Amino acid sequence: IVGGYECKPYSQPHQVSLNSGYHFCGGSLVNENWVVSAAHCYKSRVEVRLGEHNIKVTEGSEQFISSSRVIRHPNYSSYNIDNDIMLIKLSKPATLNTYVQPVALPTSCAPAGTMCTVSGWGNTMSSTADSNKLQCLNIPILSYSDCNNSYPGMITNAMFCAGYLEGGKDSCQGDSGGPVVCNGELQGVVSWGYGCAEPGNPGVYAKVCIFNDWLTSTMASY
Ligand SMILES: [Ca+2]
Repeated sequence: IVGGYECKPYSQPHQVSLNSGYHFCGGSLVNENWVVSAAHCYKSRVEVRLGEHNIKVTEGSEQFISSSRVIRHPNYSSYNIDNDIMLIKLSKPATLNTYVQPVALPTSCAPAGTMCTVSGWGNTMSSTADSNKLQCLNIPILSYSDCNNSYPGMITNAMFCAGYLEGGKDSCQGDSGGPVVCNGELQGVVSWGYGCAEPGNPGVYAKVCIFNDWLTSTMASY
């Protein structure tokens, strides 16, 4: 996260770290058994780390749970990074508590100009922010027209842009798969962009609200 601030610890208790020997992507707990992340973060098995603030220090709030299932959206495409959404089933349920709480799936698609929060342990491009401590940033949803204008013909129905076209504030490498929360619901998944925090190149997010039927049907299986 570029141009943000250190989150109040555990103020984003749905935020998880996906780990394969090291942090490589974020995700969001959506109930005690499932995490939503980005398809481009796929690995066939991952360790989900919940209850984190400082991913380098053992704080006593953590739960580390291996995945049992990693499910890419069936129509994920790297041409465009389209349908950039994945479900991770936990091999055992998470214990919900002060530090670990699921975020709700959207009851609507948030409109342009809605202010949201994005968070992660990705690159901060900053001499004073510490990516080891979960970072937070408030970003507004941009219009489809501004989004498409920034990346002509690459913005599909499954994407939205959010952030600041003037630059300086954005999600970045290592934030991928993490949440965009708007009015307390998971509206976005950190997906792609040209660079980070560059003028005219806003962040692009998977648009969770149009995936709800795929998400809930997939989670209904056991
Ligand atoms: Ca920790």
